Formats: sequence, C-alpha cells, structure tokens
Amino acid sequence: PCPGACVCYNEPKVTTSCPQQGLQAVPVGIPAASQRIFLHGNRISHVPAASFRACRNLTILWLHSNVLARIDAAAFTGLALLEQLDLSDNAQLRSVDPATFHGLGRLHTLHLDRCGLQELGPGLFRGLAALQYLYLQDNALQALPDDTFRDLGNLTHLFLHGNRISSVPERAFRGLHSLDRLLLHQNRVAHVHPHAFRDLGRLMTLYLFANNLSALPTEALAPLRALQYLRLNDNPWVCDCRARPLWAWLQKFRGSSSEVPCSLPQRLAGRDLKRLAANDLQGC
Ligand SMILES: *[C@H]1O[C@H](CO)[C@@H](O[C@H]2O[C@H](CO)[C@@H](O[C@H]3O[C@H](CO[C@H]4O[C@H](CO)[C@@H](O)[C@H](O)[C@@H]4O)[C@@H](O)[C@H](O)[C@@H]3O)[C@H](O)[C@H]2NC(C)=O)[C@H](O)[C@H]1NC(C)=O
Ligand SMILES: *[C@@H]1O[C@H](CO)[C@@H](O[C@H]2O[C@H](CO)[C@@H](O[C@@H]3O[C@H](CO)[C@@H](O)[C@H](O)[C@@H]3O)[C@H](O)[C@H]2NC(C)=O)[C@H](O)[C@H]1NC(C)=O
Repeated sequence: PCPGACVCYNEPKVTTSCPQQGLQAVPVGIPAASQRIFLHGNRISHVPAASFRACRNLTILWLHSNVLARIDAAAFTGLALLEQLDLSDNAQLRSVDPATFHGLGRLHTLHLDRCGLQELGPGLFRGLAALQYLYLQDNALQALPDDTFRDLGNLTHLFLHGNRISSVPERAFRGLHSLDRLLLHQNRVAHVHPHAFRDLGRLMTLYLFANNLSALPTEALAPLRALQYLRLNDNPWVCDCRARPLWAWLQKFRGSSSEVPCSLPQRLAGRDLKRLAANDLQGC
C-alpha cells in the first residue's frame, strides 16, 4: 500500500509523492516500483544508508527544501538508474561525504545549490559520466580543487555563481569537454591561471562578472574556440600596461562581450576597455 502522508499512482511513471507535509523521516514502505519519489518541502534532517535501496528503477528523487544536515555515505546505494537528484535548498547541509554519489552512472542532473557547501571533497563527482547539469551556486565554496570535474565528460552546464571562490587554478576545469555554460559570477575571483580553461573547447558562455579581477591572462581565453557570450563587467580592471593583451584579444573576439570598465587610472575610470585605442594605455 501507500505510506501515510503520501499519495501513490502508477502511470505514466510509478510515483510516490509525499511533499510539503512536514515529515521528519523518509516514509517507511515506499513502493519498491517507484520511478519518482517526491519528498521536497518537509523537515527531513538525515538520510540514512540505503533509504531507497529497494527502488531500483528510481529515476527522479526530490529532497530539496528540507533541513538536511547529514546524508549517509550509502544513502543512495542501489540507485544505478537515478537520473535526477535534487538536494537543493538544504542550507545547513554544509558537507557531503565524498563517496555519496559513487555509482550514480546514469545521473543527468544534480542540484546542490543553496546547501551551505563548504568544499568539494576528493572524488565527490567521480564516475558521474552521464552528468549534464551540475548546480552548485549559492553555497559557501571558496576553492576549486584540481580535477574535481574531470570525469564529467558530458557536462554542459556548471553553475558556481554566488560562492566565495577567489582563484581559478590550472586544473580546476580539466575534463569538461562538453561544457557549454560556465557561470562564475558573484564570487571573489582575483586570479585566473593562464591554462584554467584548457579543456573548454565547446564553451559558449562564460560569466565572470562581479568578481575581483584587475587583470586576466589572454592565454586563458585562447582555447575557447566556441566562445560566444562573455561577461567581464563589474571587476576592478586596471587599464595600464597589463590591459594591453586583453585589449587586443577583445579586438579579435567575434562573439558578444559585456563592457570591460577600467577602474584605474583615474584618466580612464569608467571607460570601457573595448572602446579604447591601444594609444590610450600606458606602455609596458
Ligand atoms: C522496474 O523495472 C521494470 C519496468 O520496466 C520492471 O520489469 C519487469 O516487470 C515484471 C516484474 O516481475 C516482469 O514480469 C512480469 O511480466 C512477465 C511477462 O513479460 C511481460 O512484460 C514484458 C516487458 O518487456 C513484455 O514483453 C510483455 O508485457 C510481457 O507480457 C510475466 O512473468 C508477468 O506478467 C510478470 O508480472 C517483467 O517481465 C519485467 N519487464 C521488463 C520490461 O523486463 C521491474 O519489475 C521494475 N522493478 C521493480 C522490482 O519494481
Ligand atoms: C555521453 O554522451 C555521449 C554522446 O551523446 C553518449 O554516447 C553514446 O550515446 C548513445 C547511448 O549509448 C549511443 O547510441 C548507440 O548508437 C549505436 C550506433 O552507433 C548503437 O549501439 C545504438 O543505436 C545505441 O543507441 C551513441 O552511439 C554514443 N555516442 C557516441 C557517438 O559516442 C554517452 O553514452 C554519454 N555518457 C553517459 C555515461 O551517459
């Protein structure tokens, strides 16, 4: 039968729906045939190991807007066919054991936005070869470890805006060959490594606005062969010698770019680097 507080139906997909009830625990007895489980908007604070193990055909699991504080490392064991997992809006989660998503080889969408996440642990996204959308915005991330996304060969959207990231290291984005949109705005980025985007050959959208960049190496932009939309506004660009390479790259860029306002020298304050003549910049 259907557990209390839940409503169950069989078509078009077997669904067990128990959202917005104020539940503290995962209902016991969720139909093993469930393809979709909706538990969002409750007051669940812990997801025990094998909480959904019997539901081998589960493809959609919503646990967003709960009060998750801890997810057992084996919470999603048995869910090899899982395609969409929404854990967003659990602001006190703070950390996810790095083995939590291992084995989710069919996962296409993973929502971890607004989870107070402080770090991306070793192997957190290992083996998620089918992942296409990864939402990590509005968390508490401050660093991007090397190769964190290297197995995400099919990822097309990576949202990291609204965190406190201060640097983009050389190997942060290795392996993201299918990436189409990379959102890094509203962070504290002060430095981008010259080879930070080496593998992003299909990237079409790059947002870096609202950060702390005073300069950006053109070598980082050089391999972005498909780039079409670039936002660099709202950074304290210094328009002296150091802006000459970026100025030349902006002249060559055939896509769409935002204004690139100079913060210094006063003479050029407020002026868009794109609209200046190289004659306007101090020489090196
Ligand atoms: C979730 O995963 C599957 C959903 O697609 C589902 O598959 C199986 O479902 C039945 C579980 O016992 C199993 O046996 C039933 O069907 C047998 C006859 O086969 C029928 O179904 C096939 C499906 O391809 C068709 O050729 C045709 O409809 C045929 O008549 C009989 O023994 C009984 O009718 C029995 O009830 C199915 O064979 C099997 N389906 C498939 C596609 O392989 C899983 O059961 C679900 N997992 C769980 C445990 O919830
Ligand atoms: C990452 O995306 C890949 C590209 O979309 C995807 O590749 C494969 O996608 C399907 C699913 O396996 C394959 O389709 C097969 O096609 C062959 C005919 O050549 C037949 O065996 C049958 O028709 C089958 O559907 C694609 O061929 C294949 N794409 C290519 C060209 O490599 C990956 O599966 C995906 N990664 C993950 C883990 O989901």
